[PDB]
Amino acid sequence: GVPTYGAIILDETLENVLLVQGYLAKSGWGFPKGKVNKEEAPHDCAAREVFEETGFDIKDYICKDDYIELRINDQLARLYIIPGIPKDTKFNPKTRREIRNIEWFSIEKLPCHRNDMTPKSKLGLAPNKFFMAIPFIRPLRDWLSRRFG
Repeated sequence: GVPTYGAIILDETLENVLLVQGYLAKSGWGFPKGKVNKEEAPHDCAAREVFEETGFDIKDYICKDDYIELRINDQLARLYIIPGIPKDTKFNPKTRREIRNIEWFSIEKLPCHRNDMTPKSKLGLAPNKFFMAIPFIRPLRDWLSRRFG
């Protein structure tokens, strides 16, 4: 796939993260991110996608070596970690045609896996509105413990 770049924005307490909710196939909650354009650098793509989806500009805050990157089904998604953004920041997407809503969520309350259906003796996973965020949650928590104690 084309790589995607974006951000994990945290508040001043490091307790909350900013998620966005899209439409249709993207109808659940996920970190702001999107596909890189031809010849666009990773940090520029992350700032662009984040400003398109949240109206907040991360460019002055990106730290080149501070990110979580996952390869999911042969596509790479890298999210730059952006701590310390106040909880009272006004966030507004570019177009409501793409983003339904933008909210802070408690990190300790977010799931880091979907639940099975072993109660129903059925294979697979139960739906979860955080499905797009979930893969990053445990790596984030581990990253925060390592890089803040």
